[PDB]
Amino acid sequence: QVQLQESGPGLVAPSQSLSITCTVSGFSLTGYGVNWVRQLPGKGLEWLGMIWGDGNTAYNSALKSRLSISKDNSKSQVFLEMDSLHTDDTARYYCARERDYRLDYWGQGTTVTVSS
Amino acid sequence: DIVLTQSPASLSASVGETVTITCRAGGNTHNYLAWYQQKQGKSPQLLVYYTTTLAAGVPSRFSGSGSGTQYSLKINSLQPDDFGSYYCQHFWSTPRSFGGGTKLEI
Repeated sequence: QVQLQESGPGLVAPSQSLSITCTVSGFSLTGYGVNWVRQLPGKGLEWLGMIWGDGNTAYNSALKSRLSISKDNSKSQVFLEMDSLHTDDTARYYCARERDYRLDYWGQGTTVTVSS
Repeated sequence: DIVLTQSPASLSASVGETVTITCRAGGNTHNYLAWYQQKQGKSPQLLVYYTTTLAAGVPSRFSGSGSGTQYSLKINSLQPDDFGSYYCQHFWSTPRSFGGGTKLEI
């Protein structure tokens, strides 16, 4: 059964750091890619980055210097970390499995509100 | 970095009507283009990949076409279940990006 479940901090103050966890079930992280996508309130999807099965990573050009993606194959967890939060970082964050040019399974997302 | 633009941004339609939504790329995507549907409070769902292939269990009323920088999603005789937002995404090299979305309302 493939399952992706994101857990995040909920509200966080601006300038802090954020860490989101994508826990995956039913498949192996060495075999698939994991992409991170966010959805700003009332707007569309924004591609953040991904980590391939081999550990290589890629990131959105605009946010690259504030993002890090990593994973623990033994814990079956993918992490997203973002520095120097802005209030406009408020959004729903999603992890999605990639296979053969498609994001076939998605988590339900975690909402992050940047506020103080 | 290829930007994708969708049109129209919004569309009102009635059940049974037939619609077409467009995704334009600022650069050649070489057919590595997918479509997703997202209903309110739910995560996006894959519909079509590599321009024309339907994902599993996607109804035959959906069809994609395109090449180069222009792609389209046609929905034949809309069903109540089809209202929602529609997004295109490319897979040409990295980074990847999504178009702005099209909102289909009843």
